[PDB]
Amino acid sequence: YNVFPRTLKWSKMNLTYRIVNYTPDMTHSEVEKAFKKAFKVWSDVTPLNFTRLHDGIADIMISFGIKEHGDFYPFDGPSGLLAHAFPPGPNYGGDAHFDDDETWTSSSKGYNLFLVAAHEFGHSLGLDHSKDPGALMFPIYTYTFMLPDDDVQGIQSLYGPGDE
Ligand SMILES: O=C(NO)C1(CS(=O)(=O)c2ccc(Oc3ccc(Cl)cc3)cc2)CCOCC1
Ligand SMILES: [Ca+2]
Ligand SMILES: [Zn+2]
Ligand SMILES: [Zn+2]
Repeated sequence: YNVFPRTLKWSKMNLTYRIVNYTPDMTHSEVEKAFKKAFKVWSDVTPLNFTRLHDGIADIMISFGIKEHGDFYPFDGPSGLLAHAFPPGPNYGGDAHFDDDETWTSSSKGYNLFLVAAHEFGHSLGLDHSKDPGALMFPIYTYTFMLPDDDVQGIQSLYGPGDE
């Protein structure tokens, strides 16, 4: 027999992600690089491994949309909500949605995709918001990068340190 896990977390170390569509604001490669770096933030401190899928069903489906986009959490246009992600689980579990009414960038202008993605992926992996103002999982955007200790402690509580 098996009882459900004590916390929402993936039961495997190898996860896949798929970039369903792209934002008008950046090139495909910029977006792909931002997401790759965002995942590396977490794989670097755990035994987690991320492989990108070009199509099909991935553990973490990533998309850009506006207003009502297929869930109970519609976006709100410019500003306000920037993005949201679902904790580990079936179907939409792990999925991360970014508001395409925001101006996404690979620099300090608008909202840096790498930073917001890194925070959202924390959610996709099982982390909720932290109270520590210096944590990546703090619910308010700040532009900067080294994963704060609070986040390291949180993700390792779920998956372990991996090598080192
Ligand atoms: O946190 C969020 N999504 O994860 C919500 C806030 S949000 O959309 O403004 C948002 C999303 C991502 C953010 O990313 C960062 C958080 C901390 C830092 Cl250093 C950098 C980036 C910061 C703020 C949206 C959904 O409801 C809960 C709050
Ligand atoms: Ca918005
Ligand atoms: Zn959504
Ligand atoms: Zn958040």
